[PDB]
Amino acid sequence: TTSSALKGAIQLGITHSVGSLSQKPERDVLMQDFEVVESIFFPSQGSSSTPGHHHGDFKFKTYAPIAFRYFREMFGIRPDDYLYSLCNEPLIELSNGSLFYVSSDDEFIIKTVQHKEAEFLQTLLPGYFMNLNQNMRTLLPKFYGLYCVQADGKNIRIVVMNNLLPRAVPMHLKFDLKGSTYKRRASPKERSKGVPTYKDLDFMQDMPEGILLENDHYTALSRTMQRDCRVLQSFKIMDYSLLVGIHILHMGGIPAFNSKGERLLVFIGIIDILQSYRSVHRPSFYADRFQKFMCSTVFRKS
Amino acid sequence: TTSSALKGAIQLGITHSVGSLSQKPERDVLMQDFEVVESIFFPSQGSSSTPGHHHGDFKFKTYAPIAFRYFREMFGIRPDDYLYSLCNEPLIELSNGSLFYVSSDDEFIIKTVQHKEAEFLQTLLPGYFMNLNQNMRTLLPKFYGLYCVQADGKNIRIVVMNNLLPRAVPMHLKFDLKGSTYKRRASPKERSKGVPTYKDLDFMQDMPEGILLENDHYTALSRTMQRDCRVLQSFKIMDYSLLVGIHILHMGGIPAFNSKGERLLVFIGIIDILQSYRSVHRPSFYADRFQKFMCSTVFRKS
Ligand SMILES: Nc1ncnc2c1ncn2[C@@H]1O[C@H](COP(=O)(O)OP(=O)(O)NP(=O)(O)O)[C@@H](O)[C@H]1O
Ligand SMILES: Nc1ncnc2c1ncn2[C@@H]1O[C@H](COP(=O)(O)OP(=O)(O)NP(=O)(O)O)[C@@H](O)[C@H]1O
Ligand SMILES: [Mn+2]
Ligand SMILES: [Mn+2]
Ligand SMILES: [Mn+2]
Ligand SMILES: [Mn+2]
Repeated sequence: TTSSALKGAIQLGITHSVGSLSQKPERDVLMQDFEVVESIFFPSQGSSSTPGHHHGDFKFKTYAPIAFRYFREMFGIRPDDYLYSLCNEPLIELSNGSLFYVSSDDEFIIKTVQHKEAEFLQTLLPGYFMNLNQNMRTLLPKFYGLYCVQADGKNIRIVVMNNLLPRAVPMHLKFDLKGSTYKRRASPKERSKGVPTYKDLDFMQDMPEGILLENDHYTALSRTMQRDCRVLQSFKIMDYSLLVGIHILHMGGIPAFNSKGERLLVFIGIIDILQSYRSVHRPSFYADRFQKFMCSTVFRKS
Repeated sequence: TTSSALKGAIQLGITHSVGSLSQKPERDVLMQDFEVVESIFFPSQGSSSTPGHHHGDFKFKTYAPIAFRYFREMFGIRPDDYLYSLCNEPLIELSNGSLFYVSSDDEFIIKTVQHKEAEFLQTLLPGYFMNLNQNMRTLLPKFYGLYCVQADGKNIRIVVMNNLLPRAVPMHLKFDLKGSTYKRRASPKERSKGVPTYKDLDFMQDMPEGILLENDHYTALSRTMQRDCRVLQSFKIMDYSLLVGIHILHMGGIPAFNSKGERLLVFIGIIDILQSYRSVHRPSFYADRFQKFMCSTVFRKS
């Protein structure tokens, strides 16, 4: 596998990409900043600029840098913290089209992306920025960066973002949910796992009484969802899932009560947000369903 | 004059336009919201919808409504306060291409606009929004609304915004400044006025020692300028002026000390921001000059 071959390009690349930035001084982000893409050549020899290596000659494309500085900033991600947990610490792979890696400290996920998807996102940024500065408590992904790598002719685009479910809290039940049902059962292979990543039906069978929620916690979530859904819909986006991580216990997550009655810290966040039909009311449709489901069935009041 | 003929269309129009909105419920603003433009027919009879009148049949175009709701909101402009001081209180005209009106309470200015200009601005919005949510203390105009009126075939576009120099503080000296000089003297006609609106040279002759500024006040202004200039520049914008209103005294404005030495509350804000070359470095040029001027010559430290 060209796996650890790539794992390198990333860590060498970012590190240079970000150290690069911390020279250039702070300045508000501008509509222009979004469309930019800065590339950097990595000779296996190494220039007096691009040095080190023994890995596999590649270019390292960095995307909309000033924006992702801004976003990190706004998501409170100190760069050395970023650079560190991300570049000086082996990226551990992951089974789940779409290859996921993880920070050695379970902080950060990396996805790859269909070039269609990167390009979409490039466009999304402004829309993101807006939401971000308005629903401070939105559920959408926290995109810390977008970058691409060149394996000879082959091109790999990737996005770095918040692992929603850090090891730090041991999650008991884990559902990926959609408000849909066809194939929405966790395949056999998946269920042979510790805490496995279930799905709509699994949740419907295994939990039909609900996730109970102290009135005012339900509310926030609900509106906050309905806001995200209104955004997402606006970009003709589909296939998004609410990833939920329930934790029975006997400080980052949401409080809840059980079918039985244990106190619960629950963790959630919408994902898989880059496939957009960029029919006319279809995305509108998939948003209301997601809503009515999560807000009526998955979570419920008192 | 079709003046008071127009003064009506505005006050009848907005009022309907805004009352209209306060039905539709709150929701975050979205990239789409900017491009929208809602029109409303005003028969001199009046529908059961558009009623009243005896003034002159017209349509009332409203621009990017949800954004200007959002902006007002963010500039802290309660609508009834808006609607009131603006619609239920005679708009007083003003001598100064470009017709200015004023709120009966000196809160709000109205300009007209070259359709080129409206169209530019329509595009600017996103860029505005960004700046706005980052330089909270920016100097750019506070655009409370954009609207247009139809006089038969004739079309009038207008923008409502913050009077920078309310009667509430009596301004002694008043300069419109640019960091340029050709014709930058206040014409004779102008000087025959109470406090008149001077200009670069007038300021250079009448005040050459400066406007003195307690270190940390100078700083903010300076960066805040340099931010605005970096925005403005990005939109290939030109002819903008820093409007200054100095007030000798013996709570909204800036503190300062004199050539002599009186305490001073100074009021400022960049204007005339809609003419953009939308040469290649020219706007960049006009920004640095504006900067170096206001920051070296017009204001200076200690
Ligand atoms: N931010 C995240 N935090 C934790 N786990 C994640 C995150 N993103 C993805 N995953 C895991 O990977 C699964 C989702 O992959 P997904 O993001 O839906 O990409 P995909 O490959 O397009 N799958 P599909 O829904 O068929 O399109 C989830 O069920 C999670 O368990
Ligand atoms: N927000 C404001 N507050 C107070 N006065 C204003 C404001 N905007 C404009 N004015 C007054 O009107 C003058 C500027 O008109 P301006 O906005 O420059 O439009 P213009 O008609 O394009 N003039 P020009 O600079 O030749 O293009 C200023 O010197 C002010 O005295
Ligand atoms: Mn998915
Ligand atoms: Mn997907
Ligand atoms: Mn001007
Ligand atoms: Mn002008």
